[PDB]
Amino acid sequence: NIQENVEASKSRIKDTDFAKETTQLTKSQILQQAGTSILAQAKQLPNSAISLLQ
Amino acid sequence: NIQENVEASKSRIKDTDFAKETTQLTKSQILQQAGTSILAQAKQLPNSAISLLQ
Repeated sequence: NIQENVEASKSRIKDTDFAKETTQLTKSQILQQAGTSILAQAKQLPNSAISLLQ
Repeated sequence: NIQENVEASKSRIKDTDFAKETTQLTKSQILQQAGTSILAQAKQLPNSAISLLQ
């Protein structure tokens, strides 16, 4: 019984809430994709204009 | 006569009344089957849920 309780507490502390972790994974994936898209846009938008006006 | 009485007492203390013991045996068999079923249900789905969450 004590081993059962100890393992339950250890899971409470150290184990991973796969629901929360998968949600975080998807959020991080979308954040990285948005960052890459923004970087791709802002690589050309604020530089190629200088060449264009000439 | 004394031996008859002592044998009756010894049977009371030691021998088993097959009704109670067979009832207990059937109850324990049912408990074992129920525990096996609950373990089988509690073995696959609780851990397989996270794989579908992936």
